[PDB]
Amino acid sequence: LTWHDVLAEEKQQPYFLNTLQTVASERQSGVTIYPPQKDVFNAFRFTELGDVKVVILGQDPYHGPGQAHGLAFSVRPGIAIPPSLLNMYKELENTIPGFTRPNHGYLESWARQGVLLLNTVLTVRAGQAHSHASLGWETFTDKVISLINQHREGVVFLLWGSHAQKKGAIIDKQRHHVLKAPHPSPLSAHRGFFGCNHFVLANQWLEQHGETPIDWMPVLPAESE
Repeated sequence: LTWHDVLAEEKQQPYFLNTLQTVASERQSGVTIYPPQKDVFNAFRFTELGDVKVVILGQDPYHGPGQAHGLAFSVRPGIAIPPSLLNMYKELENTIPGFTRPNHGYLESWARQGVLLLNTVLTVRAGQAHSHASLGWETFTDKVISLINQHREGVVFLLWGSHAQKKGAIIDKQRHHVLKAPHPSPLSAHRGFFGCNHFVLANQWLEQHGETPIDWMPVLPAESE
């Protein structure tokens, strides 16, 4: 089963298609929407349903130019690393042996290892956090989490912040592995994100069940001649 297999019906529902209509309208009404339409579903492009190993929930896409490109917490090459991602990198440096501060914030290489970087809201108006929160995206990502819970086995969920925690509140804690911490945002990171030991902990779960660990040092696409 692929994502389209299990979401094809869901994507024919009016809530979902009305959501896309609204986005498509706002893009043509003098408002910039992030990320670009071709990137909205990049988390699904880069880690297929059967490849999901670790799910990390974000909430809103980043709302500045060059930041959002369809992966929770990630930014494009050449963009400054946002404070939430810098705090994640700090926890990584304090816990993953050999890890050092990346010089970029691009996390595609996580996604390609089975890390589903899923924002619960998949678009946003430029400069206006949460501006599409009351469209249909939360409904859609509810269904996505529900399908991973049902169709997959042994997934680690990293739930950061009250919003993400609620969002995954009914995941099967037997068949899957749920880890909670406050959010890596500067407003909450010292309240429990630091010391959470989620990157190591996820890897040990994976290893325990015979799966390979995530290489958490993210890498940029290379150059060709």
